[PDB]
Amino acid sequence: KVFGRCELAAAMKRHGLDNYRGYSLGNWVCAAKFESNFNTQATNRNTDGSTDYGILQINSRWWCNDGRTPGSRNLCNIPCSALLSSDITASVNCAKKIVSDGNGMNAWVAWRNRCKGTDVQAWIRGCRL
Ligand SMILES: [Au+]
Ligand SMILES: [Au+]
Ligand SMILES: [Au+]
Ligand code: NA
Repeated sequence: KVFGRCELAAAMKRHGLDNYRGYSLGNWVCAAKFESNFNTQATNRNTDGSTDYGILQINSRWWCNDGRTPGSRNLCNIPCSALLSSDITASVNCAKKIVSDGNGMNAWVAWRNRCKGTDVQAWIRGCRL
């Protein structure tokens, strides 16, 4: 599923991300944009052999089991395949654990480089929420 901007903002808002650990909805939507281009099916291999999965590009090194990332954790207790659903529940619920980690949204390289300290509110303007 490739979500529209306001469509993802609404779905993220429902699943409890709006100002979750202090990050406004616009951060999460900006994060999704630059991580996955709003595509629930997005996969990208990292240089270390791990893979990032789904709309928020959750990494196999720590958070999910994909059965080809040796010596890695599954801190969200899920198959990485669950993160590629058109239903974002699992991605959202695993992102909540990630962002609570104590590094906050800095764990998303695209958020830090492209969203952090920008006008993230632009990512929800004109959306009904
Ligand atoms: Au959720
Ligand atoms: Au994020
Ligand atoms: Au959803
Ligand atoms: Na893993």
